[PDB]
Amino acid sequence: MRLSREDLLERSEVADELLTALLKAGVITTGPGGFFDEHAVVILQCARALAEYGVEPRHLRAFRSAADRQSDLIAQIAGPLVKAGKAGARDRADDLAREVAALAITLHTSLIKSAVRDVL
Amino acid sequence: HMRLSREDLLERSEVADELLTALLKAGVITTGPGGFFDEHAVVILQCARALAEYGVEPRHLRAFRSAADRQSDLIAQIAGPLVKAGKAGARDRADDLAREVAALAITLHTSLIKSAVRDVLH
Ligand SMILES: [Hg+2]
Ligand SMILES: [Hg+2]
Repeated sequence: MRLSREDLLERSEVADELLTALLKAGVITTGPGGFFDEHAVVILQCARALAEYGVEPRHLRAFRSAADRQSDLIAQIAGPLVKAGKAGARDRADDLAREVAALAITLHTSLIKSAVRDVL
Repeated sequence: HMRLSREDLLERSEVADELLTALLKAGVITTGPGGFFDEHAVVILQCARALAEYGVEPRHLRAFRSAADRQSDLIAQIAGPLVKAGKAGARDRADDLAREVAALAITLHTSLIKSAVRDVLH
């Protein structure tokens, strides 16, 4: 959940040089708390395997760019639903925002898979 | 693999024909090159229906399609040249490597977006 740089390296099992390069290119970043999440471990492990096929850290900038733009769109769509959460006795509940976010990601992913299958 | 007629897609997705119409006219969902739908269209249609139920109209999904098409090209630039590099032994098919590579890049991209989204709502 909340991983240090050392934890990230140890769990991803990549070279420190790879991590350093992916941070330098902005491909991976820490969250608002200043630590890494489980997604970072998966990004790092996928980035290592891709580097092995010829993809440099520098080439994954395009993926990060697009993911940030997609996150903005999702925010616009999901952000309004934070206030509609079934809070119960608590003051806040973002569970519907998370549901809309997860549906939009699954939709977007399936579009990619479809288009990639086509072009190949 | 799997080539669905329009009515096969409606039956498997349990989504209304009018919703499919709206998605096709917005350009969010398209048929493959032969005029069939694939298994991914089932998921897309069902996700679009649940999104519509949260007030997100098919036309507001257009941007996910355009983005998906740009990403698909970036993945093809990587994977495309590796088609010819797959082992072609008796127990192999040459498409495998380019598929594995596409699947890594898609997994990478999915994690990036999940990470960017967690942060945009933290
Ligand atoms: Hg991996
Ligand atoms: Hg879905």
